[PDB]
Amino acid sequence: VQLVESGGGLVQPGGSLRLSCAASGFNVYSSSIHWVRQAPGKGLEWVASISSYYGYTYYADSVKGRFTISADTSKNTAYLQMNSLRAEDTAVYYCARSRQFWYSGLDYWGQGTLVTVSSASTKGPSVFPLAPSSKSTSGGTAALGCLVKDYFPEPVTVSWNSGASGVHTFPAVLQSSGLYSLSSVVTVPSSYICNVNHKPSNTKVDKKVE
Amino acid sequence: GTRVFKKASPNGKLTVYLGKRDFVDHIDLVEPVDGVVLVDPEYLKERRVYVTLTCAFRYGREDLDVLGLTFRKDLFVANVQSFPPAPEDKKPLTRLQERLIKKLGEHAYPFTFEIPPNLPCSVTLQPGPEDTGKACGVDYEVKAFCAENLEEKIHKRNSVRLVIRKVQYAPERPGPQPTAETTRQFLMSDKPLHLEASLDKEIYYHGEPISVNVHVTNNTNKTVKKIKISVRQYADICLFNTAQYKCPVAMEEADDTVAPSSTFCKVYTLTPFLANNREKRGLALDGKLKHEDTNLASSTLLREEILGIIVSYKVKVKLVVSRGGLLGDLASSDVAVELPFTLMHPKPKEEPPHREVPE
Amino acid sequence: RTPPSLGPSCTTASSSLRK
Amino acid sequence: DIQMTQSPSSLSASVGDRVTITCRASQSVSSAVAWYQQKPGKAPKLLIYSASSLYSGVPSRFSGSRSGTDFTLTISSLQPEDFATYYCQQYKYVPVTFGQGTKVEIKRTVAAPSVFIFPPSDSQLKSGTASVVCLLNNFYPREAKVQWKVDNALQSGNSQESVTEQDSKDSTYSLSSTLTLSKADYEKHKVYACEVTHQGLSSPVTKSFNR
Repeated sequence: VQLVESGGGLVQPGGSLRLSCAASGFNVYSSSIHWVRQAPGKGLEWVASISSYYGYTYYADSVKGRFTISADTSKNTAYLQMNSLRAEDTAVYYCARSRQFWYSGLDYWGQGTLVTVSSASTKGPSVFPLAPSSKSTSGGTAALGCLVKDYFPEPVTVSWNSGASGVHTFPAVLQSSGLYSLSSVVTVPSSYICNVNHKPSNTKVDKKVE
Repeated sequence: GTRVFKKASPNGKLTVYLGKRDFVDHIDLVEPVDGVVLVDPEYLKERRVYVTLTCAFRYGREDLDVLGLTFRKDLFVANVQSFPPAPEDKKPLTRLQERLIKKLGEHAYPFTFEIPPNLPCSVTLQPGPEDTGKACGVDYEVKAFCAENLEEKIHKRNSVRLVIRKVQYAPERPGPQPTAETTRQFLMSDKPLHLEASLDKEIYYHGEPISVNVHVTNNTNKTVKKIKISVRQYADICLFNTAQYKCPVAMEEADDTVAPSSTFCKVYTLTPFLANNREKRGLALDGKLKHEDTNLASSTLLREEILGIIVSYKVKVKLVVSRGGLLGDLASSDVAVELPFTLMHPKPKEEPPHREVPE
Repeated sequence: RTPPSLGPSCTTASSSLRK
Repeated sequence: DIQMTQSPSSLSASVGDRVTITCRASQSVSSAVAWYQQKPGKAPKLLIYSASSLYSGVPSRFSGSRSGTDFTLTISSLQPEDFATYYCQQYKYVPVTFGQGTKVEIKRTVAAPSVFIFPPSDSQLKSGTASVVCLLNNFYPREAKVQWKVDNALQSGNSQESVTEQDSKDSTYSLSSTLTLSKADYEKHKVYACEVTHQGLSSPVTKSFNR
C-alpha cells in the first residue's frame, strides 16, 4: 500500500533521466498519478498528471516539450521521462496519487527521489576535524565535530561513534564551486569518531578528533 | 454546507437556487428537488412564474444530417406555479428553502419536486466526433420561466434551465459471490466438458480489477482451442419501442488450451475502463451535465418494462472448442457461462463534482 | 411536433448560504 | 494561472494555542482547495480537501473553512506532533497550484546560544584552502546575526551560514557560520574572530583565535 520512486541521480545539463514510480496496493485505473517537484527549500510545484481510466496526460508549461508522463499499468508503475534538463529542474521529485472518482487532493505521496543537474563530476568529500578547545568549551560542555566539504552529489550521511543525544548535523550548503559542504557536531563533557559516508561516491571515511 | 448553486436567465429577471445537482435514488426513496426562484426588481414583465422538472430522452435523428441537432422527448413532467403563490397549495419549506428565504426575502419563491422512484437514472450515450450538440440519453432538467399562462410561448431569455442528475450508488452489503457452471455432453459419449467460473465478489467500483476464476474439467476427446473472457455492458432501452444491446467493454483472449481428459484452472483479471472504448458510439455512460467525461455507466438498481436506459454487466467466459468428429465443422462445440455483477460508485460523503474538478 | 434543439444562456454559479 | 498566497508564512505558538493560516486565491476556485502538512526531510501529507472536509486519519483539531475566495486552516490546540510547514492547494483549474508554506514552531522561552569557534585543521591546510567554523548551539529564537571580523574587518561575502529545524526535546535551533579562505589568504592575518548577536545575549559575544 505504498508509492516508491526509482531512478534519479546526477546527470549533466541538457541530458536526460527517466523516473519510475511503483504504485503498490491500489488500483491504477481508479486513481490519477502525478509528479510534483520541490526544489531545495522552495515550496511545491505540480509538473504533470495522467489518467489511465481516460487516457489523458497534462503538463505544466514549464516541462512541456521535454517531459512525458507515461504508465505501464501491467506493472502498476508510472514514468516521468526527463530530457533537456536544466539546473532549474534540480529538485526532489515526488510521485503523488489521486483518487480518480473523484479528485479530492493528493492523498498519498512518494518518499521522493533526488535529481541534481550540474556539470559537476561526482566527487566525494574530504572530511576534516573540529578539535575541542578552550574556545569551544562552556560550563562543563565541550563541542567536538567534523566538517564534510567538497562533495558533488547531494546525499551524504553522518553517524557519530558508530550509531551513538547531542549531535547536530547541519543542512548542507552549496558554494561558488558547486560542491557541497556541511558540518556535524556533538555536545560532550570535558572527559570519539564520526562515521561519514556518501553513497554516490562509494566512500565511507570515519575520521576522529582530538 | 454553505454554498448553493445559482443560475440566472440571460436577461437577469429570473434566478434559480439549488443546494445540489445530484439527487440520490435509494430505490424506495429519491431525494426531493428543492430550491427557490428569485423574481427581480421589476425586471419581471410577465404575469406568472412557473418551475418545471422534466425527465426526457434526448436523441438525434439518423435520417437527417444536421450536426448538433437533437430532440428531447418528455418522459415525466411536473410543474409548480410558484410565482405568484397559488392558494389551496400550502406547503412547508425545507431547511434549505428557509435559509434561502432569510438570505433573499419574500421574492424568493420556493419549489419542491418529489421524484417518482420508478424513473431512469441519468444516463448519457457515448457520442462520436459527428455528434457535436448536446449529450444524448436520459437527463433531468429544472426549468424556470415567466409567462402569462402555461400555454404561452416562452421566450428563451425569460427563462433559466439547469441540468440535474438522478444517481444511485453501491449498496452497503454485497450480494452473494457470483458463481456459474455449465456442462456440455457430446454426441457419442457421456463424459462431459465442464466449465465452472466465479468472480471474487459481487460489487465492483469503477476502475477496480475483476478477478475471474476459471475451472475447466474437459472429460471429452475435444480440445479447448482458446478461452475468451469478456466484460459486457448490457443496455435495455425502453421508449415505447424497446431496444437492447450487449457490448464488450473489456476482453481477454487467452491462447490457453485444454487437452482431452484434462483439467485447467486459471484466474483471469480484467478492468473495464473508458479509454479503450472511445470508438463505441452509443455506449452507456453515467449522465453528463454538459460535456465532461463520465465513467462507463453504473448498474441500474431496481426494486423487487420501465423507461430510459437500464444498465447491467456480466462477465462471459467462453471455451472455443475444436470441431471435426462425426459432424465435421457443422455444429458448434463451444461452451460459455455468464457471471452477473454490480458496477457502481461507493456512496460518497459530499456531492460529487459538477465538472472535471481539475479543469 | 416535439421540441428540437441545436448546438452545444448563462454560466452556472454559486452563492453563499449561512448556517 | 491561480495564485494562492498563504498569509502568515511563518508563525510561533505553543502547545495548545489556536493558530489560523489563511490562503487567498487569485479568483473564485469554488471549494476546490486542499491543505497539506510537510515535516522536514519528509513527504507532504494531506489534511483537508474540498476546503472543509477532514481527511481520514487526521486529528479533529484540524479544520478548514472558506469565505468566497478566502480559505483558512485553523488548528484549535497545537500538539507536540503537528509542528511543521503547511501549504494550501487549489485544484479547480489545471495547473493546480500550491502556496509558499507557513512554518509553525514551538515558541519556547528564550535560550542563549552556546557560541564557539573552530580554527582549521592541519589536514585542511595541506589542501590549499581554509574554512573556519563558528557554531551557535541550542538557542531560541531562530533569528541571529553573525559577523566575521578578520583583523576587525567586515566579511566581504566569504562566509556562509546554515541552520537546522528547531525540534528537539528542548525546542531550539542551532546554526553554524563558515568563513572560507584560501591558505594563501588565511596565513597572512592573525586575528580571526566571530561576533554573535541574539535576543538572549545583551552584549554581542565575540570568540577569537590566532593559531
